[PDB]
Amino acid sequence: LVHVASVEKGRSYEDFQKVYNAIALKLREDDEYDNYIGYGPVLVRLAWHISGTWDKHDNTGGSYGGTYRFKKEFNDPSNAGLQNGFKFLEPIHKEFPWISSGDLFSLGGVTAVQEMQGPKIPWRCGRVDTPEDTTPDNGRLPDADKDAGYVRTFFQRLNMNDREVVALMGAHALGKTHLKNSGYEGPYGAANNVFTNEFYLNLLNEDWKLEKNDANNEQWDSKSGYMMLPTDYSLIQDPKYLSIVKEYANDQDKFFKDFSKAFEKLLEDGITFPKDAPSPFIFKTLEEQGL
Ligand code: HEM
Ligand SMILES: [Cl-]
Repeated sequence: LVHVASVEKGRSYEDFQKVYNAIALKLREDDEYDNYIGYGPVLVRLAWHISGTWDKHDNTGGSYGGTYRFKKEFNDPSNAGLQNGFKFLEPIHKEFPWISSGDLFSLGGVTAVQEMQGPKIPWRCGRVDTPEDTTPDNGRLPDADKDAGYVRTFFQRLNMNDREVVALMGAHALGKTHLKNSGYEGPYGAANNVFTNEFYLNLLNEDWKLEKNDANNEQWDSKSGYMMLPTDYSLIQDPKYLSIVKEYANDQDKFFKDFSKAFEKLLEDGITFPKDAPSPFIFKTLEEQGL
């Protein structure tokens, strides 16, 4: 299975900046979503979910084909709640119908991060929509009621090492859990929508209490009102993970650099970029364009 990246016919950087801008402006506008959290978080999650289906063994799944658009993927239980990000993007696609789905779903995540004050994430276009037959079966996304070994093992399917995993998990500083979606609840709410190394600090500084929730699942609850899933908590239980955690808790810059690299990698897994492909683009935020 090879997936070669094919630039949307005749588009350039400028073309893509526009899609970005549209997503950005819309994020700014629809600030009421989820109790005023905005769509930032959910978009980040969607980008990760259409990408985390990848299997480095046979090259199946991954962001390339925009298969989330099909029923099977779309109705994946692990995807509960993503439907809101999709609906957010809909009108956007309608405006720029030439962009492929995989490119749009992924760009939304990049836009989200950057507009949430995260680091710049270089991005490459060229994902091509593939047929319904290429939709991976459900079951490839990770479970949350596990530990460090599970996490480690899981992520290896995606080619990510310890550092990548930890860097990537720091996205958990964002948004919140919704009982109806996953069987988890909180935080008690706050929720944040600014991208910082807060996840790490919370993990190291709070006094976590293990509790069972209304859905009968365990979660770590803090007095201050925060929450952490078992997989999240596991980062402090594993010796190797813990020191990285500590490192990020101490240096937001390091965190940002590493997150950027891992996120792009995650979004590019399984794709083959021809030699003549354009380099990755770094989009300007609204603010940088005075918009
Ligand atoms: C072991 C790995 C992971 C597990 C099991 C997992 C699980 C979860 C769960 C259960 C939710 C809450 C769903 C809800 O009820 O709406 C969630 C929230 C979300 N996750 Fe993850 N996640 C992990 C990795 C990721 C990574 C790698 C990212 C992206 C880099 C991500 C970003 C998010 C974001 C931004 C939210 C907040 C969504 C919102 O506010 O609607 N998580 N994650
Ligand atoms: Cl997630």
